[PDB]
Amino acid sequence: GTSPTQIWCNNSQLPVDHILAGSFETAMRLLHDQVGVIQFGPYKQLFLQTYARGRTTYQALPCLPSMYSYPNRNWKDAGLKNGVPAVGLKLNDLIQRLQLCYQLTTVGKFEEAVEKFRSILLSVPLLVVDNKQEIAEAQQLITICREYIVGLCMEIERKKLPKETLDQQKRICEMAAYFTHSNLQPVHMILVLRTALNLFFKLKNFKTAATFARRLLELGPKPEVAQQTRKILSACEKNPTDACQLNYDMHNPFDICAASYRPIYRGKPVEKCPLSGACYSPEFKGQICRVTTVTEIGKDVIGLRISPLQFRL
Amino acid sequence: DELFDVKNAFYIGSYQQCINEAQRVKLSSPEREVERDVFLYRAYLAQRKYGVVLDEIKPSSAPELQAVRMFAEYLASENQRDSIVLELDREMSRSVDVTNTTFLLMAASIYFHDQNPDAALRTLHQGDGLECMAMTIQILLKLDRLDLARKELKKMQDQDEDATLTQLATAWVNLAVGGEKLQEAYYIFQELADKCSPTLLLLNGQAACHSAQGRWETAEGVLQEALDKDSGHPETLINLIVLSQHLGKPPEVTNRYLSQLKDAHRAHPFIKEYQAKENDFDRLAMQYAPSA
Repeated sequence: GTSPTQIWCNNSQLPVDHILAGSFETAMRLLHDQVGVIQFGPYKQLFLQTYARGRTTYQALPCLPSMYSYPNRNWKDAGLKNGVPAVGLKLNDLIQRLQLCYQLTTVGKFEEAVEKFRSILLSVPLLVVDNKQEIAEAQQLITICREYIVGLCMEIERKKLPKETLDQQKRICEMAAYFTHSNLQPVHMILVLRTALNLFFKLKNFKTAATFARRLLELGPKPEVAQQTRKILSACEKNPTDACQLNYDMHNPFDICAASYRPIYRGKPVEKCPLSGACYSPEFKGQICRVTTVTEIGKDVIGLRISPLQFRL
Repeated sequence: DELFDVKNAFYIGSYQQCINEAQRVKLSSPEREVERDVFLYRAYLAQRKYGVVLDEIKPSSAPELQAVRMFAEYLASENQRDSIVLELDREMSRSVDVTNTTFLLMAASIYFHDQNPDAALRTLHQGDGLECMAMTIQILLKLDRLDLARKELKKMQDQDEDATLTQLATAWVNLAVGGEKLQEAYYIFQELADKCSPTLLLLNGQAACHSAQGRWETAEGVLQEALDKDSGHPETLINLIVLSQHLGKPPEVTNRYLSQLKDAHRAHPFIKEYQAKENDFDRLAMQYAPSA
């Protein structure tokens, strides 16, 4: 007859369903078309893990091979024909993990934070989502992950680059400033602003520093920080002026190149990761996304398909 | 039936109980004595004490025992298997004897492992016994032809509704059916455990029923109890891995059970499949991966 796993495959477009089924090739294809995922290698743990949960086992008779049971999320209604695998991974689970990521960011554990963030980001396509808004949250969740990943990754590099040349220093300040734009939560956003302010201050680009200081204050950082910020701000006011011109436009909209960590203003051509939304300069197109690590930058895709609602007829 | 307890203990899954009782029972008949020995060894096979069966059953033993021993060697020696099947094929074709039910069951069992469902089913077709019917249904379920399975079940159902063997069979069909049926399967497993005794087999069956339905948490107790009795029990560990993920246990937990399974039985087909999946995944990765 037809195996239950096969039934699941026939029944659902969702990639997780196929993984549960054990149909890797099918699942990979779905991930490849719906999302960009060219490089499956980072996926392997997720697949096996997901795969393991798919079916239960019980023994009909002794000394014979054990039987397998396939749980269905719609067990009641599903007949033999319309079964679909039980869930097992949910949006809330992913959201919960996010806090741990936040914690690591605050501590300065950025490298570890990236891993947790990326782990969640990759996991999003696995989900089966019940309602339309819930789908939006998933998309939003992914966005948050890339934002941190690119931002944190940019930060790690900035620290690495050499301080010695003036040009080198200008580069650092620029990158620090770029971080400012990243959409993080206020606790983190404050932290980055704090950093940028100092770099700009030493740079003697006081005018720009003043703007950062004001933005920081609005956030409402702890009192000690706020006081320090006010102190710096007043100093900046004495000589509001930027000594050097930097390749940074606070006002102009940006898009940080995930690879280059260079600004891409407004309209200027950009290539984006189908999955993450990470942005890259046109040169990168066709390459593996640094943020996602699985995806192809240039790839056009159907789009994430977490819920059956997405399919319409 | 004098043997009733011994056999019943066997089907439920409490092998040791079967063995103990088998010894206590008195022969009272050359026929019965043979049946008793058959179950006694069958129990040892369940236990995986192959050596016991191979050593004790000797050529002089009754043909029924010989069949059991045949199965034992098949399980025990991987190398021997092709040779055994070949001989089995020869014996099956070159010899009519239907009467030996034990032979049919053992032979069918070998075919089943051989993954020659047709042959096993073919053999079972000849056998009249109630057990033969139960085995037949099980094979049909694996075949995923629930419909055929249902027919056999009723067939046995007419003969003996109350028999535990029949009840187990119904539960199986039941579990396959899905839906409201699942609850029915759950009760039968529960009732058996209550009456006879919770066996690892029975506990997992109950767990499977609960898991089929959403009730992951309810499943926890049965698996936990089963695990306590026997770590390394294949069905239990597998169920635990599945259960753990639904519960939201830490990923390490799922991994731990999986590793534990490997320790208990490197060979276990679940493990092999897992490995197989890993292999093709790597294979697939190369397919998608960019060239360099």
